[PDB]
Amino acid sequence: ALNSAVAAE
Amino acid sequence: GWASETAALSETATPQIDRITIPLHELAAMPKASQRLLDDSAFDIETW
Amino acid sequence: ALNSAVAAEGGYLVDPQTSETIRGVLRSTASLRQIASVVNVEATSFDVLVDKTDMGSGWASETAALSETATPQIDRITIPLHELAAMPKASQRLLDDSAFDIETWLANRIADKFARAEAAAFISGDGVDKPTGFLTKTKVANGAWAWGSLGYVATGAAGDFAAVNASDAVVDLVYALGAEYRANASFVMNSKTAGAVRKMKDADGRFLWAEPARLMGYPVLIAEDMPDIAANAYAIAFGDFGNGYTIAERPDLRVLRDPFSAKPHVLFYASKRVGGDVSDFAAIKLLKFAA
Amino acid sequence: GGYLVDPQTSETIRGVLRSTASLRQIASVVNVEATSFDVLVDKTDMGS
Amino acid sequence: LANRIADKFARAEAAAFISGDGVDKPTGFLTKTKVANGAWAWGSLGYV
Amino acid sequence: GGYLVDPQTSETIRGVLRSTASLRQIASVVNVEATSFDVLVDKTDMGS
Repeated sequence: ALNSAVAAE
Repeated sequence: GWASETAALSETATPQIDRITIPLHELAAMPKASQRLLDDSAFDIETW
Repeated sequence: ALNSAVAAEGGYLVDPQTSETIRGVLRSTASLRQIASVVNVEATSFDVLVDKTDMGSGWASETAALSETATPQIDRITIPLHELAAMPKASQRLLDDSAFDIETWLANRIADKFARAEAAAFISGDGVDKPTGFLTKTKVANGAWAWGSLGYVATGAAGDFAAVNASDAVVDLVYALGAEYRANASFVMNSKTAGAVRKMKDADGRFLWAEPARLMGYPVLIAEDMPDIAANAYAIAFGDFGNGYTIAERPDLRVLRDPFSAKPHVLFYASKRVGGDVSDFAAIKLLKFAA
Repeated sequence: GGYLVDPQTSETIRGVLRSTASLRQIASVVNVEATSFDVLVDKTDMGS
Repeated sequence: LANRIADKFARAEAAAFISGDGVDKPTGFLTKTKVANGAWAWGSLGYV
Repeated sequence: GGYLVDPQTSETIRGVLRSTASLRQIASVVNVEATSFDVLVDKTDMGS
């Protein structure tokens, strides 16, 4: 539910 | 946090997410049954 | 429009379907909330009023001139009713483009984290900004039991259970708790204590203990916040928590989305407020491994 | 603002819950508005 | 007080139902001149 | 018995009273929806 730039987060 | 009334709450952790891909393969069998059998073999061979 | 295995020759049209609901790892919900006294309270505190004594009766004679008798003395225990707040940061680019309902997924997941995080405070929590668990309530050995304390019985050998008569420290813990409280009582353990209890066996290799995951007929709450079998640890508790432990709370989870402080982020501030300590000190006994 | 916080008391005054296993639930409980109750048993039986 | 007196009475009569003597209280079944079983009479309770 | 007495809390909480004589009732009050208000006065009079 964190940023949409790294896949895992 | 179990935050206080004067806590001024900071950022908390966020759950990191994993995608697992089911490739969804197929499974095929091809039996060969005879036309004379299917016409003359009163058991329903198609649904059998 | 060739095969669906190599990307260039007709393999980019394959469009994998995502799940309906975003799943997660499933952690322990055995949280002691389902066996204690849950009270809705919209205040700063909740004040239970218990009786630490009883009256006196007479068996009056025919001509006796019956005098005064006792009258129970009253103790007020103050639930502090603290709060439990989490504020995860979520991106506005994610929330508009991440077609799963992320608001209700965080409203499920923060509530799961709160129902798991208050289970630590209900067992081993201290006084500061959190409910005081029943382990941190100044235990005094059973038999010299005063009111301001919880009773424990000791097993014998220092690390493990008793050496000869093991499983006898469990049964006098059971029958040292009172006949009325054992009508609906329960063990509370963690899983690597329950495994050690199940690994106990007789002289011939057969394990002596024959959903509720019950032991000696009484239910067992497999917690995850109780201490393991240490030198002076209290790994097993037993009691009627419906009379013993009072949980004071509000049955809602307050969500405040904040697109304003962290400006390209959404920053869901979620909080529930919950409190609670023991209400009846006679209703919980503990198993110390000391001597 | 700490004097405005009014700690809510309990609904019903609780108590230590002492033993109710009292043999009244297993015996013959008889209502009687008198001074004394006289049961009449048979200490022997008949012959056939 | 009417609930607490009732609880105290339902608990205090349990002592008289079991081990009470004759004086102003019910005589419990333990105080009934126990005579060993086999040599059992009607005016006594048996034991092994 | 002194624990269960619970005093009342004076349903409307009051404060110290301050005077509301504020010169609005003798001066002229103009509703203004702008950043500023002007007046146009006459510092002199005409001639004859």
